Parts: sequence; C-alpha cells; structure tokens
Amino acid sequence: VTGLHVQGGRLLEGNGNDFVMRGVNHAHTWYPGQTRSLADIKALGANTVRVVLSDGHRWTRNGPADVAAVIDRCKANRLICVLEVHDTTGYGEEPAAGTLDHAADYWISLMDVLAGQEDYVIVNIGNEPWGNTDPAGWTAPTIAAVKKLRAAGLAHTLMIDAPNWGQDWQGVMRADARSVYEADPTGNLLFSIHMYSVFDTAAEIDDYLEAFVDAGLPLVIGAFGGPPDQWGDPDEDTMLAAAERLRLGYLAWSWSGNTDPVLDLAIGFDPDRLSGWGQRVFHGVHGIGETSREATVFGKLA
Ligand SMILES: OC[C@H]1O[C@@H](O[C@H]2[C@H](O)[C@H](O)[C@H](O[C@H]3[C@H](O)[C@H](O)[C@H](O[C@H]4[C@H](O)[C@H](O)[C@H](O[C@H]5[C@H](O)[C@H](O)[C@H](O[C@H]6[C@H](O)[C@H](O)[C@H](O[C@H]7[C@H](O)[C@H](O)[C@H](O)O[C@@H]7CO)O[C@@H]6CO)O[C@@H]5CO)O[C@@H]4CO)O[C@@H]3CO)O[C@@H]2CO)[C@@H](O)[C@@H](O)[C@@H]1O
Ligand SMILES: [Ca+2]
Ligand SMILES: [Ca+2]
Repeated sequence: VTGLHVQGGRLLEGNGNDFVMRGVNHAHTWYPGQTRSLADIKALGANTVRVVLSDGHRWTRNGPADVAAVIDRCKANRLICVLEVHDTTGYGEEPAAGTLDHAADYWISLMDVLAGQEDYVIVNIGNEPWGNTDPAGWTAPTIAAVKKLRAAGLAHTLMIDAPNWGQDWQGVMRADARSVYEADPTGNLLFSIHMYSVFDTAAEIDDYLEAFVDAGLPLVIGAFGGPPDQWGDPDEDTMLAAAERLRLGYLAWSWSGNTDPVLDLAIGFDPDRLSGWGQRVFHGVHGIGETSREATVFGKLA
C-alpha cells in the first residue's frame, strides 16, 4: 500500500498514518516570481499548500515542466501538495469559466509529471467549478470528470469542490456526495467545502461539517476566509475550532497577492508581515502553528 488514500472517512498516508491538512492556498499561476512562498509557508508551520494552477482556458496554462517544478519544490519544503485548476471558477455565471472536462484533459496531460508522486500530490479537479445558476447541474459533469480521470489511470487522491462558487449554499454537493464518491472506483476522493460569508454562524459551520462526518464521507475546508465581505462576516473562529474538533483538514485563502488584499495572510509576500487575518490563521487558537503536524512520509527532520 502506497500513496495518499482514503479509508474510514480519513485521509491516510501510504503508511496508514492519519493526515490532517493545516495549510494555505498560494496563487502560483499569477505569481511565478514568488518562488520563496512555499518555504515561507512551511516555516510558519503549514503541512500542506494548495497550489493555484491554470489549465489555460481563462488564464495562462501551467505546463508540465512548471508543474513538475512545483511538485518538487513542495517536496523540498516537506509540504503535501494540493494542485487545483482555477479556470473552472463560477461556471454558468462567470462568462470566462472553463469546464470540468477541459480541466480533466489538462490533468491527463500532466500524468507523466504526476507519476510517482501519489505520496505527495492530491488532484483538485477544478476550483469552485459552478456558480449560483442551476447548481444541480454540477453533479453530472463532476461525476463524469472523476470517471474520466480514473479511466485514464490517474491514481492520486482526488479532491472535489462544490457549486455555488464552492460554498454549496443550495446544498447540492452535500445532497449528492454519496453518488459522487461512488463514481470513484478507488474510493480515494475527498470533498472540499469553501467557507466564506455563507458560513457566518457557528451552527451553519458545525452542521455542514458534521453532515459529511456523520455520513462517513471525507471532507476538507479547501479554502476559507475570515474578514467580512459584501455578503457578510465569515465565522473563521468556528471554522478553525470545528475543524480541530472533528480533525478535518483546512487550507486558508490565501498567502498573498489578492487583487483586494483583504484576504492576504502575508502582506506583499513577506512572511514577517502578517495581516490580522494571517496572524489569526498562523498564530491564533486552533491555527496552523498550534495544530499542524508534518506529513510522516517526510520522516523525522535531522
Ligand atoms: O493584470 C496583470 C496582473 O495580473 C495579476 O494576476 C491577477 C489574475 O489575472 C486574476 O485577475 C486574479 O484574480 C483573483 C483574485 O486576485 C483573488 O485571488 C480571487 O480569489 C478568490 C478565490 O477563488 C476564493 O476561493 C474565493 O472565491 C470567491 C469568488 O471570487 C467570488 O467572490 C464568489 O462570490 C459568490 C459567493 O460565493 C456567494 O455564492 C454569493 O452568493 C450570494 C448570492 O449572490 C446572493 O446574494 C444570496 O442572497 O446570498 C448568497 C450567499 O452570500 O455570490 C457570490 C457571487 O456573486 O465567492 C467565491 C467563494 O465562494 O474568493 C477569493 C476572492 O475573490 O480569485 C481571482 C480570480 O478568480 O488576481 C491576480 C492578482 O491581481 C498578476 O499576475 C500581476 O503580476 C499582473 O501584473
Ligand atoms: Ca449564513
Ligand atoms: Ca470574520
């Protein structure tokens, strides 16, 4: 038995040890020059980074050599690597958005560089791959993309984002999760909820996470916020506490470089200059410094 995989609703390393993501998102595709971000993120205690890629539909395609380099750099910094295609974001509502099938073709094109990296790399098929229009339409192409990647021979653990821009507020991923999970013959599939202003009360967070846990289905919070936006105030204190209580993975949005800097954890990619949001995530109660454990595949650091 090798590779990251799912068993009993838990993400396990090849050696069977439970792995709970404690990390952040890094916007690699828009910031190719910010090479030190991965080392900086590791130094602040993260055990996982979610790396923003483009499949070229909307932004500039990250080619195989670039992706190979990203994977190697994650391994060099003793980080588990969640790769994700951002171009799918908001499909049906964002005009520029790409399809999950287009993302799937891109992943298949990367299989030579993904090969042998199942201990380190999780494939998040497409970011937030449906908007708020007809979110029930998300299920069929998500299932099709899962089946297509498995048919192509991809063995990595998969990660699945929800419609309603990843916040699933109409409950489609929650309702249809069992059918999506069953589309993966290997069972190595994670669901990912994104929590922004929909998740502005503790009960919304607890009930959502517990719905997956109580169903036996694996869930991570693959992107989440904290500072208020135009739709409300995300309750990040409950996100962090509930994720620790249930020992579910989380990945804060984002290291640095947002067009609106309100969600930058670090200001200007400087790890010593954390925003209030960055301080909360890295140094606060139930945060990364407190609760992140390195993946055991890397061994005991000298
Ligand atoms: O130009 C040269 C320059 O380029 C630079 O690169 C730039 C890139 O080209 C690109 O423009 C990039 O843009 C980024 C941006 O910087 C951010 O990083 C952004 O991060 C997102 C991320 O995806 C998060 O996961 C999350 O995603 C958000 C969406 O962004 C969006 O806000 C959406 O909103 C939903 C919401 O989720 C909810 O459903 C709500 O429902 C409402 C509903 O509308 C009703 O009101 C109802 O009553 O209530 C419900 C419930 O509230 O609807 C809204 C939609 O209307 O939410 C999702 C999460 O759910 O947020 C992050 C912040 O947005 O991604 C962008 C790309 O997608 O920026 C680059 C930097 O500028 C560099 O290369 C530079 O060097 C170069 O010079
Ligand atoms: Ca709410
Ligand atoms: Ca908040």
